[PDB]
Amino acid sequence: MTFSVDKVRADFPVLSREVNGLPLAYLDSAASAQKPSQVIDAEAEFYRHGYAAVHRGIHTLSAQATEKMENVRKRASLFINARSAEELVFVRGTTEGINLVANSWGNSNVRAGDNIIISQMEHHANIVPWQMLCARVGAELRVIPLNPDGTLQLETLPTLFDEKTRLLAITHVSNVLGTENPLAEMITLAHQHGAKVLVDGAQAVMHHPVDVQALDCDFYVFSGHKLYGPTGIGILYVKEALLQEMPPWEGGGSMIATVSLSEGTTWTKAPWRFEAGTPNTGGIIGLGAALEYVSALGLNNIAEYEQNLMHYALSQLESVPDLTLYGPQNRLGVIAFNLGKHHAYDVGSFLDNYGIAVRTGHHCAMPLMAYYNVPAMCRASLAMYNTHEEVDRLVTGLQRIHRLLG
Amino acid sequence: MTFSVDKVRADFPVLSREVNGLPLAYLDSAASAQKPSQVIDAEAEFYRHGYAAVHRGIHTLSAQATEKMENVRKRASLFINARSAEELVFVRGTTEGINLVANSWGNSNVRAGDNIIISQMEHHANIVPWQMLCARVGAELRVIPLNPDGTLQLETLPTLFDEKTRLLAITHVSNVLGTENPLAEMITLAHQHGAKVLVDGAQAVMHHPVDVQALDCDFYVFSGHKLYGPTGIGILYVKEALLQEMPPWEGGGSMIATVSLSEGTTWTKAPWRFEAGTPNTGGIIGLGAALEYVSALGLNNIAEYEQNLMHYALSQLESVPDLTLYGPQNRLGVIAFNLGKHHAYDVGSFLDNYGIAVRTGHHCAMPLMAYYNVPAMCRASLAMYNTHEEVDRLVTGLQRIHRLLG
Ligand SMILES: *Cc1c(COP(=O)(O)O)cnc(C)c1O
Ligand SMILES: *Cc1c(COP(=O)(O)O)cnc(C)c1O
Ligand code: NA
Repeated sequence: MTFSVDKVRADFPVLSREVNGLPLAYLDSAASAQKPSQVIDAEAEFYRHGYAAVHRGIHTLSAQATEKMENVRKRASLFINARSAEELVFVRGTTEGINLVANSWGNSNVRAGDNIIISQMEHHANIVPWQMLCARVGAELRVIPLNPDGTLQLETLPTLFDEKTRLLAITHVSNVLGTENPLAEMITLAHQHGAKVLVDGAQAVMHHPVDVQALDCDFYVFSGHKLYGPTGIGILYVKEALLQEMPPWEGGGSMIATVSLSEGTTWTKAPWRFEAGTPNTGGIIGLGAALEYVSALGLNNIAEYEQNLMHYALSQLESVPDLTLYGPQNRLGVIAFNLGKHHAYDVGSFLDNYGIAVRTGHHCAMPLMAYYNVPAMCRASLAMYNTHEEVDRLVTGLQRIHRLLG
Repeated sequence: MTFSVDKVRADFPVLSREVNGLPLAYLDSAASAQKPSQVIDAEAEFYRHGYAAVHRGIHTLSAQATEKMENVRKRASLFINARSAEELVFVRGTTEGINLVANSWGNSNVRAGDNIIISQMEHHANIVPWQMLCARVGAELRVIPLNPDGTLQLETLPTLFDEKTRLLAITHVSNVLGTENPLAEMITLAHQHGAKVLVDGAQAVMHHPVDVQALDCDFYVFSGHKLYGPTGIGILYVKEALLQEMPPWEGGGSMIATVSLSEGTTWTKAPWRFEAGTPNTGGIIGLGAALEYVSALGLNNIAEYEQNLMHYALSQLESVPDLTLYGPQNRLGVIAFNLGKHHAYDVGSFLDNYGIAVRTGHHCAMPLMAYYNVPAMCRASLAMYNTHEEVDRLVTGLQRIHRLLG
């Protein structure tokens, strides 16, 4: 199909690991992705040969490290088709990026009596910062409800948007259900009210091309460690016209223009105004390598392979007795499920005993669990390095668990 | 002396680098330290063989990664002699740790009409968050002034501490002058007023043992990348009795106990309440390795070597014509200087042309520069892997620059 999963897997050293004496089947990339040698080695080589502080130090290594950091900002901006590299801020991850927007933009744009709209499928990262903001300023957090099939009940939007709505904060792809929301249309509607839209893209950017100009979203966030990259780094994109007006959030070195203890302090320009103190330079270098690696494979090639793998898994899972799936038939990336009346914790423990890593619990989406009237679900991630054989192991494992515990 | 600089240098791959065709002399560890292979490789090996999401996932790799992360928290806590591992919070760095205190503790404890005390030698990281807090709540930022020798004018403390003083925020070791402040005594005085004390320890923890119980500081912060460790990780220590009362700062997954869109959200216990979303697990593993590496060398051994190297450099620098040094004779770690009437930028450029990396500019301490009536200084860092020969190269370089540009 162009894509070769065996060639890709050869780049990921963890996929040779054994677990409990058995070949690992790592079906938990939606919690965090494994990293290819190209990414691991790019960061290690930077530490071994090129390391220095950044912030445009006088000397050669610092100047070169600074250039590498800004070149990754440019590469990230092209990856999401931002108009400018200066629309991207380096953060620790999706979570921090949402908190930055909620404090810097939210404190200046959301007032007492206003409302913000989220959905019932959001991850806690795209819930709690908004609850904190609503409590700080006296605003209301409104919620788009779910349908049984895991899609949003969009017929409720006329009831939720009004002349006090300032922001829609919405997931691109559900980390549990795999639902992809109709962002472009939702954003058109939000903008007709003058509301802005933040998109939580943490489960989208690894599965297919993402184009923030076509989406017209006002903010977009994602995390490097889910995009086959190092931990401790993520991206916040903000339209230039908004970002230029935002006040700083964290204060300290590098985000100032002048500091005076008698005349006060002035700030530098965006995006550097939002990056206080020494950045995670090693993580940035590794993120650049991850973007290069993913672009070289091709996100449309990845999307084709993953979609065929997902279709195969859904077909095979029909032969598991008493299996409940949650979410729509066209899901991306993740399959959420429960087996009979067995606790997800026990199902996931048996799968781990078989060498198969899935996630269990509430997946940082307690309101979603409550919608489905369950405390927890299992979740298998089917990423670009996973195989039909691993899917077969999952199915056989569930069949064995059902027979043993029934 | 026990310590062997040649043995230590053999662990640091960057110190073989050439710059401008010449052997690198890296005298800028105070901006960021080089890392030994043990640290680089510990992080790489974790990514190659053990990588998974943390937060106590069901499956083997996640459970083991979670245990490693909490074991590093325990190792860090023993390194600074905290009473408990649960008094330490993982942050990106010193800067973020100060911002966390300034928002979470500062918003709840500093009111209109109150005052906070800093010093004129602080880094911007230990200035700007407090300026932001003072502007948010209507409090006054007071300043301990400098003496000409780079020490604090402690006779002013009776004028600065009063019944409205809530916090002293103070550097352990100046990043420019190398002054070590008399923290234990200053903390006793602050506590007599009921004020708390945050210590900025970013330039202390690599030079000698640090014991927060003996200091009795209420908060202590430092950064991994200056302690021979990866970027993107640092530590905030807070006394348990204070930390347990502090509200969360960043919101999202992992820091909640329950999330409801109708009944609101409750928080988990400290320190995990302060760690929202996926942590920088790779950076944490690397920080654990850096602490192990430093402890194995011995901080009293490091302190002896560095102090002998500093004494040698100060003695040799007497033979540089028209050299101005800033700070006290007993400085740690850094030598700040200007050469004649030459701009620091030009001096540092010639040194870089000789293969010698120093920092130039305001060193994120504009109020300190202004105290000395200069726009900028040069700064040479003399760390545990630097040598007498590198000091000799610095001296010869300055002599050559003086002769060429005079
Ligand atoms: C992972 C995830 C987050 C949180 O990202 P972090 O890297 O943990 O900050 C937010 N939203 C979704 C949909 C996620 O899958
Ligand atoms: C480095 C430094 C800081 C800032 O630390 P980051 O790692 O850049 O956040 C704060 N204070 C002092 C004294 C420093 O040397
Ligand atoms: Na932060």
